[PDB]
Order: sequence, then structure tokens, then C-alpha cells
Amino acid sequence: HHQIFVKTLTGKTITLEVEPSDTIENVKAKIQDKEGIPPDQQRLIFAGKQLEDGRTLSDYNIQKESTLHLVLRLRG
Ligand SMILES: [Mg+2]
Repeated sequence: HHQIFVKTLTGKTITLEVEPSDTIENVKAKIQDKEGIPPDQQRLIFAGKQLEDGRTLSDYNIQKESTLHLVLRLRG
């Protein structure tokens, strides 16, 4: 396991403990636990990609102390 950072555009950093084989789905569930944001409303971005729920941290080459951007799904 290692840490990653999840950063909002309000300048807030969420630090998560994760494993390489964790899926984005699993990560969004953690973010829900920390910030109460429903996974269906979370958009995570890394390497300019909108990350897919079924892929893993390793799939995206996310590593120790990598940062992911977190923004909300734009409604309306
Ligand atoms: Mg775990």
C-alpha cells in the first residue's frame, strides 16, 4: 500500500491509503467516506484522463504520492 493525494479545485487535499490493484470504483468509495460525495457524482482526473471505475491505479500508472484531481459531475 501507499498514499495518494486527491485534490479539489478549492485547494483541498484528501490523502488516501491505497494499493496498486485498487480500482477507481474502490477509490471513489473511500472519497465518499471522507467527504460524503456520492461516487456517481465524482470525476477523477489523472494524466488528463477521466478515470474509469473498472480500471486500477496501476492501470493508470498512479504511484506513491501521485495526485488525482477531483471535481463534481456537471449537471444542469
Ligand atoms: Mg483496500
